[PDB]
Amino acid sequence: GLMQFTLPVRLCKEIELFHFDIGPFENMWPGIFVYMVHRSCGTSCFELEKLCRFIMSVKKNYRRVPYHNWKHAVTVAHCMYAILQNNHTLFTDLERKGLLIACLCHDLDHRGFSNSYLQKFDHPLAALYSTSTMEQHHFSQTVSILQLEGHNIFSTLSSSEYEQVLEIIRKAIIATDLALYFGNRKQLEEMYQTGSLNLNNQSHRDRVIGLMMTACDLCSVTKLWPVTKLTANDIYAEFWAEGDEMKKLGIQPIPMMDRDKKDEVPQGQLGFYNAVAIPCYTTLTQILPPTEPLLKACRDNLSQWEKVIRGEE
Ligand SMILES: CCOc1ccccc1-c1ccc(-c2nc3ccc(F)cc3c(N[C@H](C)C(=O)O)c2C#N)cc1
Ligand SMILES: [Cl-]
Ligand SMILES: [Mg+2]
Ligand SMILES: [Zn+2]
Repeated sequence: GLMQFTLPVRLCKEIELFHFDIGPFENMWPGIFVYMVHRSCGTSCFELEKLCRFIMSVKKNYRRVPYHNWKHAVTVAHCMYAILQNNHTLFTDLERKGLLIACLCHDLDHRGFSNSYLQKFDHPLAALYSTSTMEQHHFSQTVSILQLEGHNIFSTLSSSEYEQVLEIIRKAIIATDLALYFGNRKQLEEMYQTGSLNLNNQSHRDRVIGLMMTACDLCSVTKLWPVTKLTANDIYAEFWAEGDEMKKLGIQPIPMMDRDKKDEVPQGQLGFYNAVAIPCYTTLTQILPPTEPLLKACRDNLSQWEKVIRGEE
């Protein structure tokens, strides 16, 4: 337990900043996550042997898809770490524990296909889970992995704390369903503006955690431009294959997933930054001022997308 995980100097410093990229060395991503848990939560929050075994079963259960893979899991967990570390005093011991795990597990056993495509294919998961289809499956997958022998990192929690953390994680993971984002941010905006927002109201905490989850999930848009751009290529690798699969079912895909509408990528990013990303980080900055660097980074990458369109790159 006197076994403080460390990183090389450049990582030890940059990991603290919102725009840290976890880099291309797959084998360093568990260490980076353990570092983040130990700093965010303590060396005491999880039995190391159980946490490492959990991490490795989570990793095994992410597929080798272009975007919705283990690198995304660990990237989304890093963003949550940076929030939790810039707003240390706002969050319960159970929230700091649960949310880092929520993020790591939030896309477990993703197949590189949208809730839409599952429903149009008529996949058994769309019959088991009518809305937030993949999101309910990811939560299901997380509980299953916690139920494996030697995997229950929540072992030491009381019957109460255990049901609380699983409930934080369940709401956390459901909130990553972007179809639910729009409603949640409208409600948080109005509540903030009418001065009615109350972090003592569990229902309100839930909504705020929901926005954090969206903000971590979308955090490719707050990175250095070359990360933002090279992640977008991975994103279109999934979207276009899905469009191909839609076409095989006899269905015109939406332009966002039609590789024949490549030419319009810059404009679609602009719409997304305006419709989702900018409002998401704007509202998050309002409620959690120290998350301002996410908003500014997003605005910078909006501006790089504008430059693409103007053929200045
Ligand atoms: C949804 C999650 O995706 C992400 C996550 C992170 C960063 C970025 C993304 C991401 C992925 C794709 C887009 C996108 N690409 C297109 C490419 C061509 C095209 F014709 C249309 C679109 C397009 N449609 C615009 C919006 C419309 O017509 O409403 C969109 C949209 N939205 C924008 C952002
Ligand atoms: Cl598959
Ligand atoms: Mg997801
Ligand atoms: Zn995700």
